[PDB]
This record gives sequence, C-alpha cells and structure tokens, in this order.
Amino acid sequence: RRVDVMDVMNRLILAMDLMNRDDALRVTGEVREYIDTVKIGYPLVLSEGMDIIAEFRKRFGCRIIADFKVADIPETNEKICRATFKAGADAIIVHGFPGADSVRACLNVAEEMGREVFLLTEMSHPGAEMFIQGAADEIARMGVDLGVKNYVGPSARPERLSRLREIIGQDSFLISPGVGAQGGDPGETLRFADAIIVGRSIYLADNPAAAAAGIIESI
Amino acid sequence: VMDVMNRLILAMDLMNRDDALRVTGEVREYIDTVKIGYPLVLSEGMDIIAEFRKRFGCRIIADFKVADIPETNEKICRATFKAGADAIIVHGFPGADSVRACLNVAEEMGREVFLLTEMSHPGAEMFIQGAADEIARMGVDLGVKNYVGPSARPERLSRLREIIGQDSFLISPGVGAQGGDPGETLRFADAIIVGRSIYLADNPAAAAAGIIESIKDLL
Ligand SMILES: O=c1cc(O)n([C@@H]2O[C@H](COP(=O)(O)O)[C@@H](O)[C@H]2O)c(=O)[nH]1
Ligand SMILES: O=c1cc(O)n([C@@H]2O[C@H](COP(=O)(O)O)[C@@H](O)[C@H]2O)c(=O)[nH]1
Repeated sequence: RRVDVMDVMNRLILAMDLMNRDDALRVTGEVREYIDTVKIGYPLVLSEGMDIIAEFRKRFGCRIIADFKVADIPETNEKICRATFKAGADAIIVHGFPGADSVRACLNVAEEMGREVFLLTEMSHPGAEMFIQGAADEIARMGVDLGVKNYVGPSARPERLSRLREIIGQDSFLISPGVGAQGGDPGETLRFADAIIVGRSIYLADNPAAAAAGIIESI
Repeated sequence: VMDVMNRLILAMDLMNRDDALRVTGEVREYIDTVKIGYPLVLSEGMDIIAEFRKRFGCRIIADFKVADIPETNEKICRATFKAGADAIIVHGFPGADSVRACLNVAEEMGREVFLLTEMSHPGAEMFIQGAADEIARMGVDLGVKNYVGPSARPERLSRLREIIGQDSFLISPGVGAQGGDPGETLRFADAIIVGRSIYLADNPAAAAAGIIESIKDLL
C-alpha cells in the first residue's frame, strides 16, 4: 500500500491487556493468524513481569510495541526506555504532554539501541478533552520538530483525525486506538491511520478469532 | 495527620536489587517512606515492593505516573495495590475520568492516590504548567487529598497549596540534584522527595543526615 513503510498484517494491532499470562498467551495464539503486531502494556507487564515481552516475541515471532505511556522527567524516561528495549520491545509509546526534553530523552535511547519511539499526541477517552485535546496540535508539531515519525492518535471525527495527519504528514506512521469497545469504526479510522489498535472487542470476545476476522472483514 | 519521618521521602531509582536494598538500608534511620518507580520495578520486578515493605517496615509510594484511559488505569492500580503499594502517583493531565478510575480502585483496596499536578523539569513549562492550576482544582473537585508538585519558586508552590488547602498532603520532588532547596520547599510541602543527592552519594547516610540537619528547625 505504501512503498516507504510496510503495513502491519491486516493493519490491525492487538492491544493485549489481559493480566494473566495463560489467558494472554492463549488469546494471542488464537488471533496470530490475523495479527502480527501486539501492543503490550502495564496491565500485563506489571502482572507477569518484563520477561513476557521476550516470551511473546519468541513464541509468536511478532512485533511488540511497549505501551508504557512514558511520562516522567528526562532522566527517568531514559532509564525506562533502556529497560524496555533491553526486554526486547521493538517500540515504546511516549507521552508528548510532559514536553520536548522528556521526549528527546526517549529518542536518544531509541537511537542508541536501534529501536523506535511512538509519540502519543491526543487520546480517545472523554477525559482527554479536558487538557490533552487543547494541546494536541502543538504536541504533534513538537513531534515533527523533534523528527518523530511514529505517532499514536485516536479514532475520532474525520475533521479531527485529518488535522493530525495534516500536521505529521503522509510519510509519518500513525496507529489509532479507540476502535470497537470505545466506539471507533475500523474502516473510517483507516482512512487516516496506518493501523488500528483493538483490545477488548477481541480479547473479551467469546471467540477472539471470530472477532478479529470479523473486524478485518468489515474492511 | 502524622508527618512522614523527618519529612523526607527517598526516591529509590537505582536499577540493581542489592544496590537499591543497600542504600535504602543505609538511610532507613532517617527515612521511613520510600518512592519506588519504574526504573526499579521494570528492572527487578513488582516483588521488590513487598520486599522493601517487609525488610524496612516503610510505606511505599508507587511512582507510576499513571496516564492512560480509565479502564487501563484501573488495571494498573489493581496490580500495584496487589503488590503491596500503600499509594500510587497518577497524572492529572489525562483528565478527571482517568483519575476517578484510580480513586475507585484505591477505595476498593484501602489504599491512597497522589495526584501529580505540575512537574519539575524544563519541559514541564511547555504544556503542564499552563494546566497545573486547573489540574489541582480538578483534584479538589474529585476529593483528592494527596498531591505532588515541584520544588520551585515560592509563588508556584504557594499557589498549589492555596488551591488544595491546608488539610491536603503535598510532597515535592526536584530537591537536590535538580536544584531545589529542602527548607524553602518544606515551607509549602509536607515532605520533600530526594533521589540522586542521596543514592548517588559516596556516603548516602551522610547525605541524608546533612539534608535533615539543614531542616532541623522545621521538624
Ligand atoms: O488514546 C488512547 C491511547 C491508548 O494507548 N489507548 C490504549 O489502547 C487500548 C484500547 O483498548 P480497547 O480496544 O479495549 O479500548 C488500551 O490498551 C488503551 O490503554 C487508548 O485506548 N486510547
Ligand atoms: O515533577 C517531578 C515528578 C516526579 O515524580 N519526579 C521524580 O522524582 C524523583 C527525583 O529524583 P532526583 O532527586 O534524583 O531528581 C525521580 O524519581 C523523578 O522521576 C521528578 O523528578 N519531578
């Protein structure tokens, strides 16, 4: 679809937020036919340890995005990124709201370890309207100023998601949560995002495989 | 409320278990409250929290800067309280629903939430500073009683204290390595948080002793 970057399989990323290793491995195995890129966050890591990342990579041969919403001072951010890449994460998700130096600290580690940073510029939940939404454009422009090429932005009104894409450019890579459980539509979101992120609609389904196939079908 | 011992909280951001245990053991005489963050937890595991509580009989504040959607926030809080943390630090920038999610888990498990309203690093001026007063007011609206604000100009910390009232509990990082003065900060904060000035000291006990000496009249 793009010649400059390869799409994740089916342009669909699994948000694996189950907090039990057995369950997380089973459900992931059940949709691996459909998905080759898994987002692992604190719910799973704080429950089962950082070793889970390497276990996923070995068992499933998938890409791993560590969704750690990094949001500390530069010095602490560097330590978090280092531990995370040491654990085998292909990329880490970093909040933009704490400012440019905090983001730069993560970018520096990513450069040293040959990994990637995704910048979170805007969020999907209702609370996001209070403070994040007002800063979102400026956070995205900050990302561009810093040379960030990978972004996280939410499924939203076309006029909104289009604005993000306008800022970051067509050459940037954009992944988008808020699809399914939170009300976002997979197809509409993929008009602007390179990939959609889906958690509960898949991992809480009676039949995870059917949910995944069903989503892919709807597009 | 009872003061934290000597109004001094150790930021234990070493990433080796024996070094972390050693330094903490060396200053335990002076400090009975320890802030444990992702640098330590992501390197040594969540079990380090219960180990500290057992070995040192200290209260543990989990500095996880929780900054996700409500549903993910709830999972992170649950895992953290299950690991034995007495309190968790939550970002206010993501809005009221994300904070309420943490408050709800804290209520269910008999633990506490600290709201992070403003930060100490230069990047904090970009987006956080402009929202800090309103994040603090949101905290008041939600019934938050515990806050984190940075060691800074009396004006800044005074304004935060004004908003949260005299009854609220306020702790403040940015003391020592980042240039903050222990005595001036304790003018408004109930306790100061100190990391590198202690844990990177040739003599941590001596470093801790010196800080306390310098604030003798305020204890
Ligand atoms: O703005 C955002 C940013 C996120 O990372 N997320 C994350 O994306 C995932 C959404 O999962 P779900 O499809 O179950 O709503 C969760 O892991 C959540 O933490 C989000 O929902 N909204
Ligand atoms: O505004 C803030 C909020 C923090 O939690 N922190 C945290 O407080 C500690 C400061 O440690 P130090 O005294 O070495 O600067 C670190 O754990 C950092 O992540 C901070 O420095 N500034």
